[PDB]
Amino acid sequence: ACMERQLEAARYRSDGALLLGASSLSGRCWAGSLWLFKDPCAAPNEGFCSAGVQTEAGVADLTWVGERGILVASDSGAVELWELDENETLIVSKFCKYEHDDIVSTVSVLSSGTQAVSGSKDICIKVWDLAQQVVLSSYRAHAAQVTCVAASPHKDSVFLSCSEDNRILLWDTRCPKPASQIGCGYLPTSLAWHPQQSEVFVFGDENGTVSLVDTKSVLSSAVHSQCVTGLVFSPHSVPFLASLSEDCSLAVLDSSLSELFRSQAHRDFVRDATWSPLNHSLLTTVGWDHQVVHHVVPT
Amino acid sequence: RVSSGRDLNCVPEIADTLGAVAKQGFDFLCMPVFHPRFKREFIQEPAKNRPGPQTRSDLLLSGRDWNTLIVGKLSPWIRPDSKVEKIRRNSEAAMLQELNFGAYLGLPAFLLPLNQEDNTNLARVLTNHIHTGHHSSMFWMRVPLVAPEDLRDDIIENAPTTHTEEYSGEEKTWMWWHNFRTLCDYSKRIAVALEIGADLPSNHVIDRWLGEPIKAAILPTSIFLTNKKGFPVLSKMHQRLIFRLLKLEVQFIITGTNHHKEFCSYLQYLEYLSQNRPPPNAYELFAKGYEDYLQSPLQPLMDNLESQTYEVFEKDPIKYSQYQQAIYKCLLDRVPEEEKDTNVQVLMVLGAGRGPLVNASLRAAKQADRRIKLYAVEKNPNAVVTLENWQFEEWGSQVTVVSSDMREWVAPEKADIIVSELLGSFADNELSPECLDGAQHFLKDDGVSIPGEYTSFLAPISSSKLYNEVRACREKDRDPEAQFEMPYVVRLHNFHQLSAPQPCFTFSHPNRDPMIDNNRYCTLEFPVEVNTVLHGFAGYFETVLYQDITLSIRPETHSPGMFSWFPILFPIKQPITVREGQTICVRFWRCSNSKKVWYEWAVTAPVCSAIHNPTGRSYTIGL
Ligand SMILES: CSC[C@H]1O[C@@H](n2cnc3c(N)ncnc32)[C@H](O)[C@@H]1O
Ligand SMILES: Cc1cc(N)nc2cccnc12
Ligand SMILES: [Cl-]
Ligand SMILES: [Cl-]
Ligand SMILES: [Cl-]
Repeated sequence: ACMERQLEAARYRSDGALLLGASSLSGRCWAGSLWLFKDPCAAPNEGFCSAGVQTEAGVADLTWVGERGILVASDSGAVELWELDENETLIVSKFCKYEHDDIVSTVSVLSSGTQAVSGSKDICIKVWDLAQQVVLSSYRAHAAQVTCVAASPHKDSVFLSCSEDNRILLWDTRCPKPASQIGCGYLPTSLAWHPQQSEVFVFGDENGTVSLVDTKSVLSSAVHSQCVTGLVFSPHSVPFLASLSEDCSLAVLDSSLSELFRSQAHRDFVRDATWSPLNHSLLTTVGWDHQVVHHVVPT
Repeated sequence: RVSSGRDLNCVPEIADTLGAVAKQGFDFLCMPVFHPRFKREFIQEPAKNRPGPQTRSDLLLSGRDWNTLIVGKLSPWIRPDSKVEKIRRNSEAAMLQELNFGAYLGLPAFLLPLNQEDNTNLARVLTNHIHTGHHSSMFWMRVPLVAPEDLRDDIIENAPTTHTEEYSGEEKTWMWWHNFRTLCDYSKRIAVALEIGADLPSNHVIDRWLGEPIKAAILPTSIFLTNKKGFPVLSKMHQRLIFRLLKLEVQFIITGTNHHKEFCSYLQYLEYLSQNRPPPNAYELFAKGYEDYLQSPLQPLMDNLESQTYEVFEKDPIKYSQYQQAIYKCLLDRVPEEEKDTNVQVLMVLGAGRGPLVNASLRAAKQADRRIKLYAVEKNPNAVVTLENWQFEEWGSQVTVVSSDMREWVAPEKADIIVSELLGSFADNELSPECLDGAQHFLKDDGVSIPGEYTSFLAPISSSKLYNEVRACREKDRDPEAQFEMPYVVRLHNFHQLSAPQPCFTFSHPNRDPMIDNNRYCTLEFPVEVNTVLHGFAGYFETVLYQDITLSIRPETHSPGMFSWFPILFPIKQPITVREGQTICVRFWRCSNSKKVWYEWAVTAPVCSAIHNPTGRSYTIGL
């Protein structure tokens, strides 16, 4: 019946239906859930949803895997693949593999779409094969909790990672030594690749700074007052950067990281943001106040 | 049976989670008291005004379950030594909140990580929780043998793992702990939950934790090798460590997900290792209970020992067959076979107690085929009642009992042999030298004394545990550091011998000498090969009863199955850092006036201590 207070993830698929992940971070029962909304404006209301399911444990992160695949990062230590049935009403579990030793915090699908990478509090990073349902490779590069992992959009063997050990690692699994350390400082908290420019990404730190980085070779702005939790570029040709935080604020930003929009409608931590593929000025956010806010960005 | 808990970071139904864990065979569960990811704000609006409940109800479990079964864990996001002021301030409030909630619940212990160098503000906030309210909760510092940084996969191209042995560097996690507990003023409530990794470090790194208050050992499922059949096991080197931890009777925590079978299998293995070890030997069976238990050393001269104290002495028949043999050998060397009928020897047990040595002398004479005359000199008049009842009932006129002090006794005749057992754990700590000097006048000019000689040994040790136990003996109505200026008999157990025992004081009987002076001053230099912390000096002894017959509690030359004597401990007030390669130089004095005898001592290198027990101010031995 009821959807859990703390909304963690929110992502639009190609057609414009909205995926919502959530968990109970208090009360008697600490479990998670997955929810599809074919009317986005209807979220978060449980009665007016297309599909829904209960997971046994919480939901730290998730992502889409194509059009009907939902890859989930749980507290249990398992990476889960849920799929929709042939008419998109039920959400069935394909696999649930307990391979990390602590809360699986972050997850991201690689360019191919047949593999994905996960990061956990156990400090380990693992590359998954989604067909064979097994871990191909396991890397203990970091010296502290894996905060965020972000797949390279176009290069299937590349990805970023960041951690509480202060490292940002630019991966490339074609090397015998894949990880590579990147400088500019406070701990990295969020990661986002630039969609057009293959050589560029941005990172947000725990102090509320967002900074622009080229892989070869550095502008930066103090955007938020607290930790930058998530970073999602818009689907425009010249894309805007949406930045989240634990200050319960949202800012959309331009190329040079100057401030265009500001939203303080959120009363608790802003956990995810996701741009509508149909209407590029429309941006959707979620948070622990249970709000699903839809902003009109002045583009 | 091994006490064993389960460590989880994901609890949906605390009811079901517990029951599952209890059905698996785990004594207890380590779990989060709040949500690991439920980060909270205590300053900035709107987040500070978040509608509760902030966590689960205490009503979900019974008081008994909270008190016995649940071990709280600090929320992983709580980082009070963060570089960011806001995170620091939030974490301080978050930490107190969590710890205060664990106190409210009555949890037996609460877990906290030591995963970086500077944990100064963590220590501060914890110290404050400890001086706020009145609660008995233990605190278990999760700290690894080897830091994750030092066991990371060598897979960063531009940040390679150095392939150079760094001796002190490999021990850094000990220093993380040392600085934390030093900052928190050596609280008895702050113990170690030592976390083990898949590859163990060098022995000196593990040995560093000897002496430390390890209340738990955490074993991640990932460290377990798989065998042919499919069960989890550990490498022969890990087992050695487990058997060492099993002696410390630590509680074994199992962390991480089931990579293997049951979970009982991980637990069942620990049981299998525990069942199959070398069993408790006859010394260690007697000593079970007294492990690192401090006792005042006995003074049977100044005090009158109890009937049971004498009974304890008598449960070591090995010791008395050694006394029997030494007397037996001596009789033959004095009385030649042709003289055996004519020549009756005068034996004098000096300090006879309830006459175990009296019987050993009667039996030695029977086995030697030589005739003897006995005298049983005992100062204690309560023990004399025991003798005189043995003496009326069995011994008869052969044994003469003498209720007197051996130093006072006007003897009717001189002795061929004076037998005695006036030796403490430090040999001369019961004042046998002074006693036998007074008895020396009634030895024949060619007389033997059994024992003929005794020597005390000393060795520097490291036990932050035993340091803490001595520290807890502060008493009303005396010097607040008196407890550090006095010896303790104790079965030393969780400790580290930092150097081989060297001899300290020696006495020979009879003391053929003009100006008999029993005071001493000995300087020892102990070569130390490890990085460590000196907290005191263990004391042992050795005695030559007669010729090759010996008694010894010196560990390397220990007399077989002799549980009666335990080692002695001379603590120091302030622990001393000792680097690998440095020399511990200790000084020991034996001192005396007409009325009392005592030890003074001092460490002079690598740094000077104060002179301990000057003028017997805190400790004396009554003449
Ligand atoms: C077996 S413990 C040694 C025994 O020696 C006795 N003892 C110690 N000092 C003297 C002494 N000066 N004279 C006689 N007996 C002594 C004690 O009462 C104790 O029973
Ligand atoms: C057997 C015995 C004799 C003695 N004189 N002192 C002792 C101190 C400790 C244990 N045993 C002792
Ligand atoms: Cl913990
Ligand atoms: Cl005591
Ligand atoms: Cl005095």
